[PDB]
Amino acid sequence: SDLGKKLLEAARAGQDDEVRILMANGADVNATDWVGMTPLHLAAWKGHLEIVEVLLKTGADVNAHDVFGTTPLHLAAHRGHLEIVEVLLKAGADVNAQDMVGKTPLHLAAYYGHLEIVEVLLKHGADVNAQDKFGKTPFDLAIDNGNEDIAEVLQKAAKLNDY
Repeated sequence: SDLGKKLLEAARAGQDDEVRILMANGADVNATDWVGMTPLHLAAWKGHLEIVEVLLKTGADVNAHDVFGTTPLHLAAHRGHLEIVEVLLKAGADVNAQDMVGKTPLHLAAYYGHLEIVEVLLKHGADVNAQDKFGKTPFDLAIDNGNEDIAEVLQKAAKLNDY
């Protein structure tokens, strides 16, 4: 319990050596903080690639959901961490996971303007027609935020899917 708390703190802070020390001493790799986030959540969100990699290699739950229903892939998509998105997907991240209001990682990547992540997600089977609880698709969010390059890529994928 104490090691897990320290592991969470180390993962958030990007302290690679502390993370490994704690893991080598039995720290629960899937420990959760007060909002249900795991070391993998925090390292993925903050862009700490090496910590993500060691966590995944050692068996961390790639699709753990926090209290908001967001997964590590959601979080990497939010902050635009492309290489982390790729390793998460290779480790089995659910490309179409939905948080508590129905948002998928594609929603987040489209809204927050991360074009490359959008393309990678689509390539891994992201649902271009996914609607959140308010009926918004990723395309709607790109349009709402004036992310026109992303909107075009999403339109292309939808036109392919519609054939």
